[PDB]
Amino acid sequence: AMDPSSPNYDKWEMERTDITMKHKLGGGQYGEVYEGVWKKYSLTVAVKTLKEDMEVEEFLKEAAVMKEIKHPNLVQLLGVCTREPPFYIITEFMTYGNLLDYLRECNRQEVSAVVLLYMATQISSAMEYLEKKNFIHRDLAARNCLVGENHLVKVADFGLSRLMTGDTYTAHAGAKFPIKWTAPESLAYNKFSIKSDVWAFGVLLWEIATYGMSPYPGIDLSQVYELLEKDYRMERPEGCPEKVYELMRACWQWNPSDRPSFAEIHQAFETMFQESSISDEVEKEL
Ligand SMILES: Cc1ccc(NC(=O)c2ccc(CN3CCN(C)CC3)cc2)cc1Nc1nccc(-c2cccnc2)n1
Ligand SMILES: NC(=O)c1cccc(-c2cc(Nc3ccc(OC(F)(F)F)cc3)ncn2)c1
Ligand SMILES: [Cl-]
Repeated sequence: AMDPSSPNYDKWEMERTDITMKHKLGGGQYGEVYEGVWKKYSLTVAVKTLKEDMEVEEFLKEAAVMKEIKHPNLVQLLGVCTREPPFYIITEFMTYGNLLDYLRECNRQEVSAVVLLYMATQISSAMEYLEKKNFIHRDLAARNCLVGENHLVKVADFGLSRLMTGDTYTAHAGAKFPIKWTAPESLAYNKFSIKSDVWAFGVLLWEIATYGMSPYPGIDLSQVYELLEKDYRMERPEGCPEKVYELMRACWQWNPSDRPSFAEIHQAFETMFQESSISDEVEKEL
């Protein structure tokens, strides 16, 4: 099946022995994801596998989806091993790891307002692409983005809901939801769409603007929906330019139809500071 002449050929299928498997990534925070080396390229990779013994079809579904998407700001599929168990999905490795930790740990002279704007812009580009292709993310947040060289940011989906410890994800409607990132219509009506990703993007924008603070700080999960329904929204973070906060507020429109498209959001990021410096706005606000 590995030869192009074969009727069973799949360009994505790679030789398992081409990859040298190292340790589990990030202590175990990603489940069954391992650091790897793709031998012939001397390239470090991330390798997702299945744990011993119905989630097989979900895994294969993920591999199929990843074959359909290609964008500079979406984590890139490099290959799979899905002919026989154990199944692998191989992606590029991103030097600086997840964006949430990166924000919390970064040198702030380096990761200035300009860099933060670039990170937000890149994420909106990935999401504009997903929007165009009629995909939904379903769990957009800083914890699901990666950071590489020169502040490159890629959107990922690590399937965190039943891995992550703590109260980021909590029980809701038979599953685990990240309540503070979840659009109200998703919480209340189980309605997910690109517009519920827009809501989540607004929360992610707030994470960027605060260098990774936890959203709705000090507010009980039990109160989030009621507060949002009564028009409460997180306040503008310290130093946040008004035009950026306006964009956050647009993402958090109660009616999903009133929220901007990711194409509109990306355009806004390109125009917002075309003639003016984000550094100057932050300074003005402070
Ligand atoms: C090894 C692997 C296997 C699969 C995936 N998959 C994805 O990241 C992903 C992204 C977008 C989609 C699109 N999808 C559309 C439909 N909706 C419902 C879900 C999202 C699907 C999968 C990533 C990885 N990469 C990965 N995983 C965990 C950790 C890391 C990692 C950690 C630290 C440094 N560098 C890399 N890297
Ligand atoms: N040391 C300081 O002067 C100080 C104190 C508090 C906040 C900040 C601060 C805020 C800040 N905010 C900020 C920057 C960019 C931004 O746009 C985007 F979200 F990234 F798109 C939205 C908000 N950027 C850089 N520094 C600095
Ligand atoms: Cl989808």
